[PDB]
Amino acid sequence: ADYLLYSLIDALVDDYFVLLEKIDDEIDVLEEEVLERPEKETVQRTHQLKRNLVELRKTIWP
Amino acid sequence: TLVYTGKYREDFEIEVMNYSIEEFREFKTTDVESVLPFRDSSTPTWINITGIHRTDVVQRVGEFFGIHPLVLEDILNVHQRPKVEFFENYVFIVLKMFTYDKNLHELESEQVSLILTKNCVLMFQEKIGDVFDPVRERIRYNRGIIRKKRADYLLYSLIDALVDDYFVLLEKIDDEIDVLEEEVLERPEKETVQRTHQLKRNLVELRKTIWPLREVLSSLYRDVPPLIEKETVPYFRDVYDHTIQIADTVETFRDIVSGLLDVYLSSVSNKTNEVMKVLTIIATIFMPLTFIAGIYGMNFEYMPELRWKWGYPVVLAVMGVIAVIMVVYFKKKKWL
Amino acid sequence: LVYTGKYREDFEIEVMNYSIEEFREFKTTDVESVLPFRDSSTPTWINITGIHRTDVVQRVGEFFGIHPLVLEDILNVHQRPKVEFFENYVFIVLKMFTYDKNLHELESEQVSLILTKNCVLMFQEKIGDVFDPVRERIRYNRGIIRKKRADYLLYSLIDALVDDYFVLLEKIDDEIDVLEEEVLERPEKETVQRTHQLKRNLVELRKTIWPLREVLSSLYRDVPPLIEKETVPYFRDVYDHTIQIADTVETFRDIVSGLLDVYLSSVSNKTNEVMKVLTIIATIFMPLTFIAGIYGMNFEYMPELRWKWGYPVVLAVMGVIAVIMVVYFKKKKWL
Amino acid sequence: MEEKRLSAKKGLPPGTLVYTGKYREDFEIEVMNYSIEEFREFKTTDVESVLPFRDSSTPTWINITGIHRTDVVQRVGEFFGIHPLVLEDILNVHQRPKVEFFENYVFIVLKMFTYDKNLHELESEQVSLILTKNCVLMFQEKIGDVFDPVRERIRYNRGIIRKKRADYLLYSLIDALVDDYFVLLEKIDDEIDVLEEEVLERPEKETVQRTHQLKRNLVELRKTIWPLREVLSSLYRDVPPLIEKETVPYFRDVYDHTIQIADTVETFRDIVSGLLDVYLSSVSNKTNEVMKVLTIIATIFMPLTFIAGIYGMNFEYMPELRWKWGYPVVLAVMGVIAVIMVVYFKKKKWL
Amino acid sequence: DIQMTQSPSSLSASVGDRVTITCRASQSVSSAVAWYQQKPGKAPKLLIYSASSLYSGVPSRFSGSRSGTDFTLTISSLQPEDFATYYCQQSSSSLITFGQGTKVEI
Amino acid sequence: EVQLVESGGGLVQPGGSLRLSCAASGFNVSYYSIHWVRQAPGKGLEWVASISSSSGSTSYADSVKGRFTISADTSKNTAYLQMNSLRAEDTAVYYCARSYWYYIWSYSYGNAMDYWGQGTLVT
Ligand SMILES: [Mg+2]
Repeated sequence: ADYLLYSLIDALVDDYFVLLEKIDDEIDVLEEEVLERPEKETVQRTHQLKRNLVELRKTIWP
Repeated sequence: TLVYTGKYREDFEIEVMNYSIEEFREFKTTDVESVLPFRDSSTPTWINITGIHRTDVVQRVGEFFGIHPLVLEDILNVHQRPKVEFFENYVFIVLKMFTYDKNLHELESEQVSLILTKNCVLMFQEKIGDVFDPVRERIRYNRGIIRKKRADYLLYSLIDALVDDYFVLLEKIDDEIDVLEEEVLERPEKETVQRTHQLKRNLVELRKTIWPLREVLSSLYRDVPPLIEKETVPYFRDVYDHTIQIADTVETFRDIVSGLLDVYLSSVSNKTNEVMKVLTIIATIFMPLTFIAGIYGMNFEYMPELRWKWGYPVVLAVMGVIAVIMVVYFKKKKWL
Repeated sequence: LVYTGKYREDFEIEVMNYSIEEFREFKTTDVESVLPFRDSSTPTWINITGIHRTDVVQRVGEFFGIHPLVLEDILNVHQRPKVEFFENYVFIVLKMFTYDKNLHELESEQVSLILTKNCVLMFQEKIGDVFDPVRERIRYNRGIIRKKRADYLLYSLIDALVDDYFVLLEKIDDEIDVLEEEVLERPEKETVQRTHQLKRNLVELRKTIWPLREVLSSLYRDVPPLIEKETVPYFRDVYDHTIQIADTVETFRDIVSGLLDVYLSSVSNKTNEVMKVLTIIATIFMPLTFIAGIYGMNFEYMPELRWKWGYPVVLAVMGVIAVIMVVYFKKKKWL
Repeated sequence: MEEKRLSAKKGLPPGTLVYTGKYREDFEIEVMNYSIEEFREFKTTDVESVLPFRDSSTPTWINITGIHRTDVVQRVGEFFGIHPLVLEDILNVHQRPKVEFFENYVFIVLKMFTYDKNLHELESEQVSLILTKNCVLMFQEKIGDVFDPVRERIRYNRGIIRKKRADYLLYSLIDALVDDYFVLLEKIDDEIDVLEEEVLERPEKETVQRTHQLKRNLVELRKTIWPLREVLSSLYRDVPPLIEKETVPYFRDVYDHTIQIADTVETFRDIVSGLLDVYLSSVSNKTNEVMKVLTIIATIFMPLTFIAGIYGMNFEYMPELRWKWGYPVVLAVMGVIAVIMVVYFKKKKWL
Repeated sequence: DIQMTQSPSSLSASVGDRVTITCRASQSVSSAVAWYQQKPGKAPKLLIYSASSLYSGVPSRFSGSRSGTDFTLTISSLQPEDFATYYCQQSSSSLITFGQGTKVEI
Repeated sequence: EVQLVESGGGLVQPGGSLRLSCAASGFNVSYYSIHWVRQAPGKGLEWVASISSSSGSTSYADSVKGRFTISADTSKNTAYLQMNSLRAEDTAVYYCARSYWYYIWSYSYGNAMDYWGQGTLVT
């Protein structure tokens, strides 16, 4: 069962990697948008992404 | 030596109770010598001096009950962290009450010192007004288990009432946070920024008060000196967990309030861009028209200024043409 | 050995004997009394003020048989706080600060703690410290300072340093109140000067708090034979105090960062409002300026050859334009 | 994850080891074989003069300076049993700090920094350490390092270094590295001080170039110090069989120092981020003063020009019906309205 | 004791409209406000808890909100089945208190 | 699956005593809190009492405090409501409900009544 515990934890870390790919894509789109046409929606998305990143790091270190 | 530090000197009052299993008495007095011999009664007492500006009464009760002048000057001091001191005959604790006004957002503190000696509890307060009314009603209305226990349970009941008032203040701040969040969501203004900063500072002050309170209750339920008696330890553990709740809530509230204002702060100079849009569109449309009006307004009579073709309709037609061209050139990159 | 400190104003030797029975204090400027105190059975506290006169420092070092490396470290100033363990004594290096009105600077002077046998040696370059509460407790017979050993004296000294940190952050909070008022209704350049100075001061304090935590943990873990037990919870409590101090420093940093951010909002809010005034004036007077320019023409064939109250008609047109502009402003919330 | 193997490079023949850095001026080999009683020093250029030090019964510290000479790296690695991939890691300086544990040795990659005042640039030199049997192999990039205190401690018998084995030598070297890191951060603190003074007093354009340079330097510092912290944690906790388990608490001390350095780096990042905002605030203040001037002249003149055009009129009928010589009256009206407007502006303190 | 005033006491609207019921608390109830729908002669049915959270199995037509101390229940588009009595409750204290009730009728 | 069934209703002389019982099925009363809610004929809902079977802690409304007494039987999985000194103002429909605690903040909690019994009539 300890190897099963490993399998589950490894699956968790893998889906974190998938999430990181998604966040990289979002960062790409957001930077292109904010450098091509800045508005209030762009800065709202930027701040929301920053809060999401803070949540991710507060999760990842423990 | 023995100097009052606080700003409360308005009034003085003594409010003393005495309760037992079947016999209860409560009287308010104004002479310090009247409430002196209560230390020796096995019946639990509760001495409350409401005005600590009169250093004479504090000194007299300290010398009569035999507490060191150091704890007396600790009682007099108001700019003190909440703390607990343990000795052979008496335990000295420092707390801080709080008050909030819904109309005007400010938070006021007031230090209260608690001393337990045998079956007597001494409570030193700065001004009239406290949060211990539920314990008084429990004493005076034959309810609970307050009168079947010793002065340690009275110490518990006072501290429990204090943490209950903390919960009430948390409720008021919850309402304020909800209202302010809605406002910042739809009504961003300077007054909102000032109110947000005031809420931030109030919350950090609350947190700075909260940590020593949790330390005090931890030392109360873990040290277990012989004067507190082991029967009442689980109650102190209960209020310790209540302090844990208070700390977690103030953490969350600080997070919310600090994070509220970031988008609004960063969304400035976008309005300056709109003022640019307007100022530039009127300038660009209307300077050339007045310009060529002045050009044709030259007054020297030698221009081709005769009737010819109708000058005014032609001038108005080219006015419209220039204005239409200016409008067409704009909005190409989504102006206006 | 070479002196490094910048304080040579005053010198003093302060020693104290305290025990269960009774306590005696000795004050002198010479070394005629410090030397015999080493063999005293009761715990004693030797305080030396001023490392500029290295003669006394080297004399007490040679008398106590301590390595010259710790002598050099005591004479050293810019060294980072640390502790060293030895069989006969423990070497401990700390820092402390202060704060005063009208001067916003942080100054640090070292305190070197030598604990051996039943005597504690502390070295300070300048007169003035925060060990008043422990001295008062010793003098007035409060707490359990007299009944315990020198390890309790070391614990009390460190706790006094923690109390110093607490009162220093209290003073910093007072400064934050002043700066908050200034940012609220006096935005200038001295505002950011003071705000950023205080922000960097909080930075320095946060950087300071970490080696103190490290040395406290070093005392907590090893528990050398010099420490006589029944003091580990005290060191743990001091550790918790340091954690609280660090978190309070973090909150102060957050507060002052918010103050800076609201200052930078009020700036460029001023530019926004100035641009608003200019734009409202321009858009409420340039249309009617053009209108007056149209009629200011003079053509040979021109309309309205003779109409009654032409100037009142022009004035009514101007009033209509002004009214619609004011309505637009009231719609936009610009004024 | 995968069994170790030499990678394939498109532009190179298959069995090629290439020095990746940019320093090709210095080459020397320095040895300090030492024991409890006797120590010996000699710098050399012949590589066979240091190989018979593999089997020394006492600690020895071979210090190879100059790894552009892949000859010496390859020869030493082949003689000491170091795997070719480890040699590739040594020669590759475009790398992050890391620690690898093998059956017979421990391989560590570290970074030394030098910050230059009056030319605000941060430079990195990679140093590699191999601890094996009784030897420590140090592969440096150029002359100049941070290990002089260790050298003089060995030479003058101060400290307990000669009483211990090569694991304590690896300790001494890493500790010297971290001490120099503390020095680097205090130098960066001084640079932050001067940059803050400049941006508060004289906000020029080059100062923001300096702020961005400082931000990038701090990002590089973080990306270096975090793997170093992981290396020290691994040395403290994973305890390979080459460390004798008696020098572990010292590695713990270095790990605590790494914690402190990382914290200071983050806080400096925060300070620089604040400095950029303060610069923007100052520039907006200057622009705001220019606005105040433009707005006050526009406000106090343009309506008056409008009124002048209102009276600069041509007509056949005179609805004005001038009475009591009203041209000075109009002049006084404009003067009064201008005085009122400038008084209002002074009240709002724009002027 | 908490007093909750649920107004209006009655409501008249047709199917497809948007109807809102507000509810004012005497003093601070944090967010523990729930809504119930009681058709005549039957037991109440839970619609919303925590002042904004739909109970499971409830159609998304009903919605709730809080702005300080007054709590509003809103139906996006009515249905023939939505004509009943709606109640307002606070659970902040151990002594639960209800609202007097609002009837939605044609 | 979760069902609450009440019993013990009917006519009682004023000043008498009655006992309501609430059978619980599909869940254990030891894990949830059981409420009694009162609806007067042609009047709104009114909370009466609550019981936490595991804890044994009770709470009564001011209207029925001192007179009423709530209880639960873990073995029978039923809840009881002893009603004493009943008056003409106490005639109403009595409901039995099951609630769960939810979470708002670290300091505030609430509960919501999911399942209700059909009710009983007491006059
Ligand atoms: Mg003209």
